[PDB]
Amino acid sequence: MNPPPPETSNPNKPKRQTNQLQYLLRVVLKTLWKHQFAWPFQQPVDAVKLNLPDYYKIIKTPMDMGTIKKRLENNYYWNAQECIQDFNTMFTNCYIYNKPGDDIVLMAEALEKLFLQKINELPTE
Ligand SMILES: CCc1c(C(=O)Nc2cc(S(=O)(=O)N(CC)CC)ccc2O)[nH]c(C)c1C(=O)CO
Repeated sequence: MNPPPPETSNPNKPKRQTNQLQYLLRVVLKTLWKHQFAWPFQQPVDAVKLNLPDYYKIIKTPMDMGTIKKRLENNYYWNAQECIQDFNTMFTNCYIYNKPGDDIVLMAEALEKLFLQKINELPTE
C-alpha cells in the first residue's frame, strides 16, 4: 500500500519569509505546475491505484510537487536549498524506478530542464 504523504508542516520549526522562498513558490513551482507534463508530479504516486506494488520498495524517499507546494505555502522550509533538494529528489526518483525512453522519464527530463532555467534567476540569499 501507500505510505502517508511527506510531512508538510513542522510545529517545532520556526518560520520566515525570504525573497528566495517566495520566488520558489510564485515563479519556480508555479511555472512547473502549469507545464503540460506537470500532472504526474502534482501529487504523491498512488501505487495502489496505479498497481505499482514495488514502487515504495524501491523508492524510500518519495517526493512530489504537491508536497513541495504545500511545504512552501506552510513555510515548512527555512532554507531555499531544502526546497531545491526536494525537487532534485523528485526527479532522481524517476530515474531510479523507470527506464530510458519511458513516458514518465521524458516528462521528468522536460520539467527538470525548465526547473534549471527557473532556478537560474533565483534571487540572492
Ligand atoms: C507512471 C507512474 C508515475 C506517475 C503518475 O502519477 N502516473 C499516473 C497517475 C494517474 S492518476 O490517476 O493518479 N492521475 C489522474 C490522471 C493523476 C492526477 C493515472 C495514470 C498515471 O500513469 N508519477 C510518477 C512520478 C510515476 C513514476 O512511475 C515515477 O517513477
